[PDB]
Amino acid sequence: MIGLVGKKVGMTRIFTEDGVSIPVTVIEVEANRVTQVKDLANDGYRAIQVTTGAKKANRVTKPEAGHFAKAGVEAGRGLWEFRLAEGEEFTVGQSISVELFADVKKVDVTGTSKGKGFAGTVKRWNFRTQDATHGNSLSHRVPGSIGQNQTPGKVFKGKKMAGQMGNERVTVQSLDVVRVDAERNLLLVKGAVPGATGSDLIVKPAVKA
Amino acid sequence: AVQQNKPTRSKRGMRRSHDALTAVTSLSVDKTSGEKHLRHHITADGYYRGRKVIAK
Amino acid sequence: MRHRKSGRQLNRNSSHRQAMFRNMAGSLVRHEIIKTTLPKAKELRRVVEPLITLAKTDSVANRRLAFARTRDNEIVAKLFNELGPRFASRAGGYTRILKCGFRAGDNAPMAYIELVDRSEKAEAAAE
Amino acid sequence: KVYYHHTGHIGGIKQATFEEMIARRPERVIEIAVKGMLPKGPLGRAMFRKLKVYAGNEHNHAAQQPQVLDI
Amino acid sequence: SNIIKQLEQEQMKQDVPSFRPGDTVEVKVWVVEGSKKRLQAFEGVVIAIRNRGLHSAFTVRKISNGEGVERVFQTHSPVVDSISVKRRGAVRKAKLYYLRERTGKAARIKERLN
Amino acid sequence: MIQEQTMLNVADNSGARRVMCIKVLGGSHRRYAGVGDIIKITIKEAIPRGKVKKGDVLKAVVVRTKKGVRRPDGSVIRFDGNACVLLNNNSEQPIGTRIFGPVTRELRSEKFMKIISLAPEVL
RNA sequence: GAUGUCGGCUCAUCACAUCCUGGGGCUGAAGUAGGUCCCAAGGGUAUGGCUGUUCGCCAUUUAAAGUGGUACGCGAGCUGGGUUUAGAACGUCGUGAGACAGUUCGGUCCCUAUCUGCCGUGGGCGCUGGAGAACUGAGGGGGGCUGCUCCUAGUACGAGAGGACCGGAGUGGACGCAUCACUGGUGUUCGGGUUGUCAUGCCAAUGGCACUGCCCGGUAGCUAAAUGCGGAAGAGAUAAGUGCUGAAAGCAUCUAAGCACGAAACUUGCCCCGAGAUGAGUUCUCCCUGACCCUUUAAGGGUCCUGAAGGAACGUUGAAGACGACGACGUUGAUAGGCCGGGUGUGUAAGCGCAGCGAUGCGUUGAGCUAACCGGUACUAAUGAACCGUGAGGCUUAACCUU
RNA sequence: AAUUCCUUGUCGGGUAAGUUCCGACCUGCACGAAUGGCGUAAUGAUGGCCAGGCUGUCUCCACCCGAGACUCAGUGAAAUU
RNA sequence: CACAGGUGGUCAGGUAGAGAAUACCAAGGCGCUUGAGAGAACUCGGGUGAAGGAACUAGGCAAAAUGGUGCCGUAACUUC
RNA sequence: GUGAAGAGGGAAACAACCCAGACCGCCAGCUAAGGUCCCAAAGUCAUGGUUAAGUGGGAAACGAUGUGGGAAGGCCCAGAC
RNA sequence: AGGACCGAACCGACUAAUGUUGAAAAAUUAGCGGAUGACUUGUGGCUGGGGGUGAAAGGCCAAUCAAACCGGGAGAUAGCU
RNA sequence: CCCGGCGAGGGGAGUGAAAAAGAACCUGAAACCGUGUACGUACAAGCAGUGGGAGCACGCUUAGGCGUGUGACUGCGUACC
Repeated sequence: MIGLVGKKVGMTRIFTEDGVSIPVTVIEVEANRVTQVKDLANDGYRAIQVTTGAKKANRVTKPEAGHFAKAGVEAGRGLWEFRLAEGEEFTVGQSISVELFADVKKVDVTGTSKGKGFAGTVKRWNFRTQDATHGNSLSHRVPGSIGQNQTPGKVFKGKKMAGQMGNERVTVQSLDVVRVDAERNLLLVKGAVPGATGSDLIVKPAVKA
Repeated sequence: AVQQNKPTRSKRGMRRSHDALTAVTSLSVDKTSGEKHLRHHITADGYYRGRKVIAK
Repeated sequence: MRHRKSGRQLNRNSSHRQAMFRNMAGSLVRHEIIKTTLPKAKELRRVVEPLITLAKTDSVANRRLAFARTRDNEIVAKLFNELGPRFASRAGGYTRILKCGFRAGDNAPMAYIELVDRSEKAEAAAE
Repeated sequence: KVYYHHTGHIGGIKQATFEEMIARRPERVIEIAVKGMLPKGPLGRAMFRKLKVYAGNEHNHAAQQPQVLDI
Repeated sequence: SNIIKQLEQEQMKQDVPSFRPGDTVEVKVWVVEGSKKRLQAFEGVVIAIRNRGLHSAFTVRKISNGEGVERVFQTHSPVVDSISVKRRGAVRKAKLYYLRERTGKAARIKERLN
Repeated sequence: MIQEQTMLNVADNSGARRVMCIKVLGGSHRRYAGVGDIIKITIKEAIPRGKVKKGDVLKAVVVRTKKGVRRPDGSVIRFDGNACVLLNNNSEQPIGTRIFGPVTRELRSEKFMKIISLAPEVL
């Protein structure tokens, strides 16, 4: 059940014994570091907090430094937590890795961040250029009529025109594990791992499919 | 679009409320000169952490 | 778009970019001290230093290369002669930028560039 | 009266159901019985903000021990 | 990113060059097409410099006839069976276009020219 | 192939010159297919030495594209021009028993066991 | 004193009397199939051509090619094609001026958004001493579609041919999200080649400029044409409907009391935004324990002493993005630039050997040059501080504290 | 057919296929001999159709550079009311 | 208006190039002033484009679609 | 009649309806049309009949053993329906 | 040689992209056509509003033309707003 | 006499009856743009008004909701021609 925070690190086209070779994305999932671990009075639900990230920890807010001090030491400004129905671990670090991802042969790679900024590039808010009749001019890509009238529903909810990509955390839901690899902790996931290259992510397991 | 009446002077005051440009605080001294500067930045005509700056 | 890349591109097409760096590196080689915008001051570090590096030891092909990057008789004479053997005892940082303040002609962020063994100044002032 | 709202759809319109309200804490049935009994906009809101209800028969938000009342 | 750019050096095998493309060589490959496996071979000259980005591949130009047939074989996979080295030559540039419209009585190159 | 109103080269023993895409297959709401697709052709030209005549409509599959087909190593073998071997529009497999010019890798699977088995080409 | 049109493009949106899968009655329904047929807003609901075109005519995709509304949707969107648009003039008619929704030739369409909405985004304030950290779900949407064949199953039935679903499975097609290794694209911060003229005194050699002069390759990035891939087992409340037990009506009976089963929708399970949720929030971790004068005093004003934890400007700057915010982080420093080791690109750097009676090429040199990338290096530049934040922080019931 | 109430006429042909084009035909608008007719080389920035070269006009758009947008600084309108 | 608009006479230097196209250039003019930075949608110019090659559209949609000079080689029709 | 040419009460409101006719003042009473669980001023009124449908508080054709009362009547504890 | 052609300077503006509260009351970039001819065109001169002038569109008369302007009649008149 | 750049513009000092007469100078609205005080704006909204008003400065309010100026909040309520 437990969500393991990875790092986007590597991309490889690996061969398979058939006449096709496969592009794959390579995720280092090592040092998932507990410092809290919640229980079922602590916000009322039992869950496990793990930390994977990059911080010097010399010039660090004292309320944060003591959070790490009384239990497992960690780096990383942000920390992530996950509900479960399994046995909970000791709060001074557990560092559990890629091995979790062989007891299921699918993962949900969930992300942290999103890495494109706007995605007006026919990705998240899409377009078709005006197909040219009679000598079209000025507008080709600004939406023609976003509303309707005051009886269909003026301008309806759930429409974008311009803005931001969001920088939230995005699923592709239930994507395959290609391999798990001990002795250097490599996860082969087949693709669509979110964010720009070198960005952080979350990778939890598949509960749906 | 055009409008439908003349707007208010309370509006004019509202639209410029969240625009006006910021500043550092407190009249600075420096470790190496009696010169004031913009803080955490090079003294424009004197010493701040050795050397002088600026020309023309 | 700018992702997983570091460096600055100004508001010029490439033929002008070549001309402006050949103007400014000649101005550095004549005046020994410059002031310019913070984006230029970076591109001024990245233009001059790979030329200093080439220029530590005496090499006729690397002189041809420096004249390929910036066309000037002043610059290829200063490097490998005065500034080359000067910057020979280093492994980088052959110059330093000091963050001088805001422009005085109109308005843009400026940084001063000043060779790593130098600490001279001059001015234009009438007060 | 199944309290339809605009919230973005296709083919139809998406709605809250009466049925949702019971499954997500017992309050909401009781809550849109006293809401709808108060006036206009602003006064009906100044009145409204004085009600609390929660999960009911189990809720901690009662620790005060107020004046007891049967109606 | 702490394992990429290292990973370009790792895939890289001892055949990958730093040369003027246009050695003849012979590419031995499988016929995996369908549900069966034999061999087949390919000869010509390789006109492009391999190992761009992470993985090497051979872009052979055949040059026996006037037709722009470029063929791409992945160097790092087992579908490519064996790799033999033959006669020397040079093209410099990754393109050889004047032979894709007429070429013949031609097959081999054995010096890098003068 | 990637579009229609698209002439491409014969590579069959049923027409001549060029032959004409009436539509691409393998998906709707799109007037463009990917590489490795199934085309529907009308024969634009024909000659008597080839088995069929003009304006008859048949099925076809790709045998060359100068973009390449993803089938052979994981690195697309990009053969010169767009070119197509005609199929039967119900009974399947090639109706033409030859190819003009060299052999291809596009004729070495299950659907092509009548054209490689011959001695005058792809042998 | 303007509710203003056809046609094409774009961009939508809602009503379900649903194009379709899905649960189900009937049939003059054996079964398959269809007719008959109800629930259903959940979701996919095709396109190119000619023509200014509705409607037409034609080829076609996909398992598939639905109905209705919207100032006959949308010129404070687009073109300005269409009617003699305004113009001949053909065809037509009248004595003519002038006309014609038959016609052919090209042919002037405005608004930078006040309030309002829609989506993205910051400032300031309540969060109850302050600070930082995780965080619950009051609330609300998204996946949601649909063929194929293996099994299910050649079986009930029918004369015989024949003969289906749910459930497991992979896979096509639609729909949508992310991605840059693969395959292409580009890469005005990287290499080489090349016409031409001008130039480095001149030559061997080499270079500014001509759209980045032109052309091909290109790190890292981004990207679709390429890539990876969801679309879910289960549960409850149910519709239409099979009913059981049972009253109106001595009983029967979907009915009134009463209960098993009964669909993608609905409540969910799966996913995502969320304490301004004033119902003002929990829980984890840090810090502050000095004093008098005065007035209204769950309070504030003045002053000495004195304010921590933290914050912000500032600063280099990003793999974060309209700006911001958010983020690494200021010598406790690998941020960016250089620079070293490496990577990956290009195609062997001037001189020399050798070919070429020359441009130039090839061996000396797998060279040289090189950008954003990976790790090292403090080489360089990010002042020592100040300032905002204070000395343990409301009444009252209930619980505990000598209470 | 610049000419046809009906009609996107009927049939053949090119063809993604092509109301238009090209050919034949008359079920012939109100065609029809200076409102001129028939045929014709050259010519027109003149219309439609055709096959081939090429190309971002387009399938379907990606990315680079620059000027506005956006950022900082400056000057400084308007429809309207 | 320091208006991308309009406007008569005389003179005629160099290389490459079909020439007073056009790149550079002798004599000369002259920086046609928002700047400078970022690199959102998007708007406009400019670059560049896989595979197809108008498939866009009533309509090829300016150059990037054609180009120059030398040489070989040449059709129905025609008032030649 | 009312608006036009008149305030107020009631109606989710209005030009026009119903009560009604604005002298002006009154923390006065009463009654109208309209109302009386909260919104919202007054009855969850005392007593009885009936609907299971938010009908009430949205309309006709139209039908039936959907349910009750009433007088006359057939059947009707001898057995109904 | 040529009221042949391709084409600058010199003159024009068929198309296409843009401009469309512009750079500019049609101009730009680029395709395009006249340029030895019914061409391009300077100076001086001349016709004045239903009047000129027009290889004719019912075009052109001071970046305006299917009807230029002012001083008087003049407080024109309007089964009218 | 002060600030500034050779400047612009103003003050202080002194003139005068007056500069709240400082050179556009008479006294001086209203449009016009900004300061200063009092009280107000973060469960908060609409012809911005009327009715009711905590609260704050000043009036012993004769404290019994008042005068004066404002005002959390809210019942009620559609501009003028």
